[PDB]
Amino acid sequence: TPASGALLQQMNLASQSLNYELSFISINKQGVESLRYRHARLDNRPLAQLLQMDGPRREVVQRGNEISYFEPGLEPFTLNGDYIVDSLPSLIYTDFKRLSPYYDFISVGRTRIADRLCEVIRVVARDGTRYSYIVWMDTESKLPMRVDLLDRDGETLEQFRVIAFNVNQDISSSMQTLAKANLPPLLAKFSWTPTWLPQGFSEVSSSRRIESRLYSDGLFSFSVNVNRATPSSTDQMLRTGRRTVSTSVRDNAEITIVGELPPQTAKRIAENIKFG
Amino acid sequence: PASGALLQQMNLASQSLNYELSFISINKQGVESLRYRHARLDNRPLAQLLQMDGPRREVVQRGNEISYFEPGLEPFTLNGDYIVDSLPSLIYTDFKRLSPYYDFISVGRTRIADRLCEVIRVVARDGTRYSYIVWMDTESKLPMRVDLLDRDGETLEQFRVIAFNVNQDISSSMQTLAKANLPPLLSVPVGEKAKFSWTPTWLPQGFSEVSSSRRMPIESRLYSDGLFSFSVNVNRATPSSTDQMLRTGRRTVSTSVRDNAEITIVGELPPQTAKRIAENIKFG
Amino acid sequence: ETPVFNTLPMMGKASPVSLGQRRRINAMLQDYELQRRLHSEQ
Amino acid sequence: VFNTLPMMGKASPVQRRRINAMLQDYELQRRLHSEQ
Ligand SMILES: [Zn+2]
Ligand SMILES: [Zn+2]
Ligand SMILES: [Zn+2]
Repeated sequence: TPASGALLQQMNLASQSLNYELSFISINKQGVESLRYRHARLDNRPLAQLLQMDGPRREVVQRGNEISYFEPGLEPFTLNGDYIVDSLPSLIYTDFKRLSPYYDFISVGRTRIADRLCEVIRVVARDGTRYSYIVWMDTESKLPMRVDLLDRDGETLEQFRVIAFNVNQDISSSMQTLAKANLPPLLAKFSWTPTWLPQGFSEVSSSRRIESRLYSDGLFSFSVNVNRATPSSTDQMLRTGRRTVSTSVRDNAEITIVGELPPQTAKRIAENIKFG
Repeated sequence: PASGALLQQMNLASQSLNYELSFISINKQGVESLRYRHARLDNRPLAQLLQMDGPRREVVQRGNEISYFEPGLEPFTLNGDYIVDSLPSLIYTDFKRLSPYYDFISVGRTRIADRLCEVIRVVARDGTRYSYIVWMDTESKLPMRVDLLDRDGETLEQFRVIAFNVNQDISSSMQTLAKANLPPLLSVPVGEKAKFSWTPTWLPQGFSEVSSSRRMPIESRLYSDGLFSFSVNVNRATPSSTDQMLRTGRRTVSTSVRDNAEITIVGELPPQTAKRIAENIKFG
Repeated sequence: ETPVFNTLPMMGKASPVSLGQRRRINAMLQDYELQRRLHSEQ
Repeated sequence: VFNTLPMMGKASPVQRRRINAMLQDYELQRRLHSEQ
């Protein structure tokens, strides 16, 4: 169903081009969170706000390639980026063309979500090594109404569900305020190499402060951390929601993989590392 | 305190203002996305509860007529003063009549749905019922969150507004509702004040009978304290009857067998209260 | 079933009210509901 | 399910102290070195 890929590109474009407000909930085993995402474009420049609706008034804003983090009690700062991370699932900001060579876009049909008829699409890596996504996108605005992150064997890890939303060809006023606002201050060859990486993953950065490397396939990302110390340093595996942390020791070396990978997949990477 | 009054205001706002609440209903069955629209036109209420995902289930209210729509079923209308389960019962409660047997206690103010809310608890005085915690908008006075708690502090159900708005004037969608060609009113016996030889000797403080019917004969007696309701059903015990205690979220079902009679309590009550009531029914 | 991820709960708030030893208590359950709505005197 | 405010929300600023450390760096790293 090549339509599937076309539909996903349409959803991406809509998320990038339209002015709109999504009132949604984010669901994981840690609870149900009320959130609000605002997006617009002023003079071909993206404006956006992700606001926590209950409890402390934490918010993340975007303007151009600048991302500001606010949180009462703590102190504001800004980073460079093309979009707010965790304001919408990564699936929305992904470039389906790039991962088309290692991902299958399967149409599941149409169904009603948030009082809208939506196209339902499954995004699965062909090699079966990763979590998969199921998207419910509004057939009219093309915006995502629901997004489920699933484990390789169908276990729902996380849910994004729109409850109310509006599309305005006209720019909000509060977004105009953000348009003029003064945002807070702005803020490598390694030894070993991972012999096995799921199809499509590529290194994007490196660093230290332990030997760490960051990987990403355009949708999911994970870091493979290596340090050679061992107090109680032991073999363990934990999953804080979609985030996995696989730790193992060998050759007097601790191997900690952190990220969006199924436990089995992470473990395999740790073992297939050829030390220098 | 000011609480009791705040609650009357919240209730009044719910029946007076024109508004739309986009909320979720959370319990053990899952998280349901819903929308409730309310308005007044020509001296009568207009309302619509819409199921947002899957089948377009919907309930509409025009004056005292409640119409139900479900894909693949013949619509039908009943009489009622509002759509039950469209909002928690707490919101359709007359706090005045309740004050004699409930305490209204303040927990403070806090933010919900980007609004500053007055946080109030509603708990029976004779500690026999489930309690409520309500978060209401200081400006509009509309409910933003409502938690139904069982007697050990655990949450049975949560009502949570994700988005809403208050309109000074009626939307076009409600305007059409008034003109809507709604399904015919169905007739169902209402007002039976049946006579029974068995009587509930003990009842928590505040309940009263609001119906008595003999609706395989079952003799049902419906009660309500203005917030919670439950029915006391009696039929002749059979060869293989048994004491039972089932719990479906907020609804309890307690079957008590005594003197060849099969007693069953059904409703919004802690299991213990339901049983104590069942073993205090005097037959003959 | 992790109640949390189920978006279409059994017997949602907008479900139509049914008119008409376990199945006997399933009938005592929906009769309680039918009653609640036939007697909502707010 | 009834937990209104999940710890580590979506709008939060970017022996069991070794992992929680590599966890916070992962979050910063996918934001500093994000993509597009
Ligand atoms: Zn309990
Ligand atoms: Zn409409
Ligand atoms: Zn009545």
